[PDB]
Amino acid sequence: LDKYSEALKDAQEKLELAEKKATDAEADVASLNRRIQLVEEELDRAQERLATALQKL
Amino acid sequence: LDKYSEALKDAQEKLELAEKKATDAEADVASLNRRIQLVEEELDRAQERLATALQKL
Repeated sequence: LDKYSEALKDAQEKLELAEKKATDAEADVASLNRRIQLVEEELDRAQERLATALQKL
Repeated sequence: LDKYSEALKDAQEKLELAEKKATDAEADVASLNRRIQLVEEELDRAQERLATALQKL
């Protein structure tokens, strides 16, 4: 029981940690997703501003 | 023993899956970091092209 309980608390700690590796990686990708959405939106707005500047050109 | 063994196979599988999720979340952090950087670089390029188009304008 202790071998499984220990393996379990460790699987659970590893799980909480891995969940946090994922949660933090998720927070980071989410931060990045917000950045890609904002930057890519600016890429497109800059590209649109550019298209506008070029069309105006 | 089974409550813990079962909780363990599940905590352990959840760990492999949380670790996988972390792997994928991190793969996505890295793939997005690459993409965010690509949109930031392309944005800087759109902005440089915009400054250029605007100067040409």
